[PDB]
Amino acid sequence: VDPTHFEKRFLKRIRDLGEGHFGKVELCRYDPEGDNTGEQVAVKSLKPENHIADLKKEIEILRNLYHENIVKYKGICTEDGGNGIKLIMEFLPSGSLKEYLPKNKNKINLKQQLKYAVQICKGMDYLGSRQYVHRDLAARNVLVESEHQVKIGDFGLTKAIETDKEYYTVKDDRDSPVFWYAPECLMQSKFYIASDVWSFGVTLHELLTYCDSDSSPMALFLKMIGPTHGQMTVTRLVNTLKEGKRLPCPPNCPDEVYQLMRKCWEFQPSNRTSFQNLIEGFEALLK
Ligand SMILES: CC(C)(C)c1nc2c3ccc(F)cc3c3c(=O)[nH]ccc3c2[nH]1
Repeated sequence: VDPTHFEKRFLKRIRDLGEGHFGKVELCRYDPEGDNTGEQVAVKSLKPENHIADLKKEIEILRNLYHENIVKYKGICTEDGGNGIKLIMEFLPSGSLKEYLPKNKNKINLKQQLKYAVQICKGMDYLGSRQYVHRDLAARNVLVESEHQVKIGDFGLTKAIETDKEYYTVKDDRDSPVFWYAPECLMQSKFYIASDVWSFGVTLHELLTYCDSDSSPMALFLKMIGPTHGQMTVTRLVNTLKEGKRLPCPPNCPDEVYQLMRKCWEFQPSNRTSFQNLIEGFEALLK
């Protein structure tokens, strides 16, 4: 036995938590002593037949990340007689913003929403400093530890930008969240830190609408471009963005917050605000 990894036989399965790109997430108690004093952990495994190499890249990323607003890497579980691996993380009981916010409209106010925005921007600024682009920043990937704390909670599409380079070129865009993507990503498959800033703008929009499904980026953008274009969808998205159309101001979102959102949605990546600038922008609105 390796005591530095998690033993499969002791990751006692409790509950399904959610499904990712290359893995599913389940709640387990790691209880190697057998006395139920072990902690609950979240465990990301490969789905029944997307690949092991992909999950291994996510493990490599998450080992390399340590931030208050990034889901905490705990370890790995290696599988016998096979290339199998599992990713072990801390358990964040309230799940994603996407499920949490609709249940807590009356509890979470604008000020708390702005604090989440700051926490997300801090996670992301850290992420960028490590030279990663997230490529999947949406409220469904922001996990809630508690009313007062959120963490970026999945890294399945995350890529490293080479030192001295400004973007990573994606060769495999097969499940990109196109309604969260900046024009350069849609048009050229180039992903800059400024591309994550764009996606944050969209994540912010979700937050302010409490992740109401009827006001989701997809639901709103499909209203602008028509729903039945299939393979022409991204073309129509690009057309609309070139025209300078953006998601509208959530109702009850103040203009000064909306103006920060808009700074994330400049067409040219270089014209967009930084995450550090967002952090300071939001903090100036917090008393
Ligand atoms: C679907 C996705 C891969 C983003 C994911 N969903 C969850 C999740 C959902 C509900 C919940 F109570 C906890 C989690 C959770 C968690 O607690 N830790 C790490 C990831 C993760 C997660 N990761």
